[PDB]
Amino acid sequence: DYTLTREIVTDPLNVFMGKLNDMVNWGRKNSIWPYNFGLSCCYVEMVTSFTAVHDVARFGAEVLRASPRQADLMVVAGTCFTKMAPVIQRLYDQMLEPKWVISMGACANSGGMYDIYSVVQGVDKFIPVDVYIPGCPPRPEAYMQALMLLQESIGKERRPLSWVVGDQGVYRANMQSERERKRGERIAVTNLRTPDEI
Amino acid sequence: STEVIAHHWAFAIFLIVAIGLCCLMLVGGWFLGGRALRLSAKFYLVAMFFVIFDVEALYLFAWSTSIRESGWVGFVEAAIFIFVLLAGLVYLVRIGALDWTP
Amino acid sequence: MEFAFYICGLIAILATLRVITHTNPVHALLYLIISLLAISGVFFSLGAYFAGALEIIVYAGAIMVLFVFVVMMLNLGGSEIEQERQWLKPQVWIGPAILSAIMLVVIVYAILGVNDQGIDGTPISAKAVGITLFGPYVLAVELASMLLLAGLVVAFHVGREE
Amino acid sequence: MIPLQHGLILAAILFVLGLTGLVIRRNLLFMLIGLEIMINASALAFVVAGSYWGQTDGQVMYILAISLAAAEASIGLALLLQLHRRRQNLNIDSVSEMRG
Amino acid sequence: MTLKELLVGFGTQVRSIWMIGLHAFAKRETRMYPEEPVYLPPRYRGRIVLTRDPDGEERC
Amino acid sequence: WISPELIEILLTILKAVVILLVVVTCGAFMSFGERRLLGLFQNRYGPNRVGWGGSLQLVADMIKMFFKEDWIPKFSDRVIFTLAPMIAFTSLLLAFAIVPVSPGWVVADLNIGILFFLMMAGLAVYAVLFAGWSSNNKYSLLGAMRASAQTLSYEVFLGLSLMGVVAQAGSFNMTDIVNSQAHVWNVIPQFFGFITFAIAGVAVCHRHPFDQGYHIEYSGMKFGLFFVGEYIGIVTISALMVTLFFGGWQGPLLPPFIWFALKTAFFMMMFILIRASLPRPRYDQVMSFGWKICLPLTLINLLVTAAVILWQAQ
Ligand SMILES: CCCCCCCCCCCCCCCCCC(=O)OC[C@H](COP(=O)(O)OCCN)OC(=O)CCCCCCCCCCCCCCCCC
Ligand SMILES: CCCCCCCCCCCCCCCCCC(=O)OC[C@H](COP(=O)(O)OCCN)OC(=O)CCCCCCCCCCCCCCCCC
Ligand SMILES: CCCCCCCCCCCCCCCCCC(=O)OC[C@H](COP(=O)(O)OCCN)OC(=O)CCCCCCCCCCCCCCCCC
Ligand SMILES: CCCCCCCCCCCCCCCCCCCC
Ligand code: SF4
Repeated sequence: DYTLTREIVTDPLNVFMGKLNDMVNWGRKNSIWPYNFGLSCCYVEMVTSFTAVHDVARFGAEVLRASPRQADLMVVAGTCFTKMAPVIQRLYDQMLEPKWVISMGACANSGGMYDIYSVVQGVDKFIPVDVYIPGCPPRPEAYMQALMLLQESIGKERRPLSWVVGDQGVYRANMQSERERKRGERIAVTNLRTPDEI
Repeated sequence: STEVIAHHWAFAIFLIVAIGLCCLMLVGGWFLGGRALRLSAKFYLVAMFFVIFDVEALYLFAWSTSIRESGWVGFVEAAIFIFVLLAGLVYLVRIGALDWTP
Repeated sequence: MEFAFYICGLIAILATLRVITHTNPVHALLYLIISLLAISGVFFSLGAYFAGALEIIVYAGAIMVLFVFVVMMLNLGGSEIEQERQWLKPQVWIGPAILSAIMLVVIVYAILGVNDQGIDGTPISAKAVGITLFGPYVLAVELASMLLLAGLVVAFHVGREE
Repeated sequence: MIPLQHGLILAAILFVLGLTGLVIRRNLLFMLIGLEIMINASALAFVVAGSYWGQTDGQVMYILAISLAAAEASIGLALLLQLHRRRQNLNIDSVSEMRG
Repeated sequence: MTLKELLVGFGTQVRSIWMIGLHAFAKRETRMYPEEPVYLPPRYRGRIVLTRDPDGEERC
Repeated sequence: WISPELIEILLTILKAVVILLVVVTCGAFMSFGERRLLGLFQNRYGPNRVGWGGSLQLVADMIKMFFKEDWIPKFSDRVIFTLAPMIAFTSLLLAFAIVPVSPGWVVADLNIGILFFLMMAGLAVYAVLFAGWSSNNKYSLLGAMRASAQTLSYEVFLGLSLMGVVAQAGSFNMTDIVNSQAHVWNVIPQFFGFITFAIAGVAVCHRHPFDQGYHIEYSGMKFGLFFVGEYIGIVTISALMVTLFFGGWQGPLLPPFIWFALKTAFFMMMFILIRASLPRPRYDQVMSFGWKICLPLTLINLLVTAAVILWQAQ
């Protein structure tokens, strides 16, 4: 099951262009450069993930280009203020295809605790979001888990190989949600450690 | 000699393959993938100092490959050359021509 | 040997012709750099290895860099130059081109009447050039240093900002 | 085996092309560029003449020629920057204050 | 600038190079998620659940 | 078509092609190794999951940068914008083209040598200049003026730093340079030439600490060209430094390629250590150190080298 952007369609995938699509998706997902965009405390945990104690460099996501042209992924990590929302939209428009968006934190997800006059209630109001991370702030390993989720999201999506041959629309897989996938093991939890110890 | 024409062919192949490889990777990058203040005069001064000292450097380049054949007389001549060059450099430094921040 | 000389000479002639008839300063300087590379190739085909080395080191590596520096410093967007097209009107360029062509035929007629056994193309190394430079040409080197110093002093005195 | 006359013809062609660019161009920058072409063509002629006779005199005179060319380019660009700073244009026909 | 200042600066640059090399010769401080599971304290504030009594009915 | 001359010509062509392929893959794998070595210096691991030990990360980067959307700005000059990465790659590549890696293993045995290296660096400054102009951005224009001023201020003494080895060898040929190091490597007599050439080679490669932006408008394959040209240039400067100051391929026990590759890789590791350790100096002190200190040092070193050579020539 896939979704078009130029519509809910099926999988269109001879065998040579199939292997080409898997190789292109593998190269895209194994080399994702985030854009260095500092908004709020969620970016502090993002750069905490960037340091040596968590090693986001292992996933090939450590180049951290200061220009949106050289970046493939926008990590909106912070509150979406009304003054900063045109800046976010302009920086998103400056990025080039393929582009993916990770919302980091409850502010970027939905506005979070700041349902206030000067905060846009979520970055999905004006730019599309690929991965959402709950948390305030999400811990750095949660950001790396969201990076892995984006990696398997990219790994089966279909994009044109060239701009002159083939269908130019972009396919995005309707993935099974992590909630229903993890419900089998989350409900079975019965006992946890008592909060009186270290 | 066979060695010299072979070396010329190898150098020509190196130049051609390098230029064509960068051109081919530019073509491949263009082919693949779908679609959707007044400058001060200190830059001129620095570049002009580079030009003048580069010509004096070319004179020193010519001298350095024939130091043994020129003897001590060539050493004396290059000593006056380098002393004049260093006097010019000291003159440039002491008048603030090479200082960026005033 | 002669193939490289003829091809590089034709490339330099075409590049200089595109230099003198261009409006963009950066494109003109790029074609000038291409002509300098071609003339250095002509130098290397004739055995004057030091001449080509100093052509790309200094002429195409210092002087043209200075010209591009000045052009990008001025931010020349072709104000009253790109919108004029004055040199492309035949009433402006027919005269000087005819005069330069006449002088070219005169110089060519003078050139064609000289003894010419050809150029053997034996490579004159930089070692012999440096031997002659600091041998029979000592005062040339010292007074050329003096001339470079004078040009440096004048350009500093003129091109200050204050 | 390359004739000396062909190299001298190439040098003459470049010299008259640089002079034509010096004459027909009203910009001071293109005038300096044409001057650079002329002095480079003269240096090319000296190199061809020196290599015909098998002497280092042509390369030594080329070294002096490019020293002069670098210094003259520096001088002309300093004067061009002064002109553009104090008049805001590079029109060489407009700078005609004294005549007759 | 002073020559003593230049010598002191060269010495402190050499010291910086040497101590960065010594840091390179030290032990890694990286917790390798997800191969190494993240240790969370028992009162860590993560995913919210609803629980049951010892009798098995929902506590809410 | 069976003739020893054609066989030798084809063998030399294949040798040059092999040298070029090893150089470009070494530059790309050195970008990956720069990432890994920065991880090693900063008490971390770096990329080690894409393939065995992260060795397939470069292939992923190349596939992404090839299949990214190629972009040229709407209000920009197309020829200059396309031509800047061409220069940034090919200039310092053909600067490598003169380096002898082994006896009988050279691309061009030119009579000019490091003179040709100087031609290639003087051509290489045009990459920064053209990238600054063609971006149609005044911020990138000012950044390119600053970067080009730095590269000119250190190329003003790059060749004079190499002139000590030129004087002691007595010729411009690289084979004669590595033959003159049969007893004492040039790092011992030409130590001031060695440090000045190190500083100049660091500065002309736009590396730490002599850098800065004019890279912001490029993306996709052009940015990758600038990146791989930078790392290929670091390889070029390291190999030239090995062949000029550390004897090149000469060694007591190991085969000559083993010694040359070991010295080159040590200098690449020293490059990464320099990037990891030293901070960023300001512009005024950088240009003052480039002009007031290093250039008179090279002049005095050349004078002392000439005096020592003529004193030792009875
Ligand atoms: C092919 C059709 C056109 C295609 C497009 C243009 C491509 C570039 C054309 C110009 C450059 C290459 C010319 C051909 C050179 C081939 C090699 C050659 O002829 O070598 C002869 C000689 C070798 O040395 P020597 O010892 O004299 O050998 C005598 C043999 N016993 O060689 C020498 O002595 C010196 C050789 C020349 C100097 C080195 C190379 C200079 C290159 C300058 C390039 C300038 C920019 C060109 C830009 C073109 C596009 C705008
Ligand atoms: C984007 C592309 C732009 C244009 C790029 C260049 C176009 C031409 C490409 C094809 C060239 C074909 C090969 C040309 C001949 C090569 C061999 C050669 O030059 O041999 C002559 C000479 C031999 O020296 P040696 O062996 O010591 O002689 C003793 C006895 N003969 O050796 C010499 O004289 C060596 C010195 C000359 C070497 C010239 C190398 C190229 C110079 C131009 C680089 C351009 C860089 C990119 C553009 C920069 C910005 C404009
Ligand atoms: C293959 C080629 C590459 C080879 C790789 C290995 C060698 C790498 C060489 C890297 C060289 C880096 C040079 C950095 C120069 C910086 C100069 C500068 O701007 O210094 C400014 C700083 C302060 O100066 P000041 O004006 O007094 O400011 C005070 C104002 N309140 O001034 C100071 O703090 C004073 C000291 C200035 C710097 C002196 C030189 C230090 C060089 C770095 C350390 C190298 C140690 C040896 C490394 C191994 C070599 C084998
Ligand atoms: C950083 C190193 C770059 C090297 C570029 C050139 C590669 C050329 C490969 C040559 C291989 C054969 C060397 C001669 C044979 C003797 C040594 C054999 C074991 C390596
Ligand atoms: S979600 Fe919480 S931690 Fe993140 S930006 Fe908002 S307030 Fe800060």
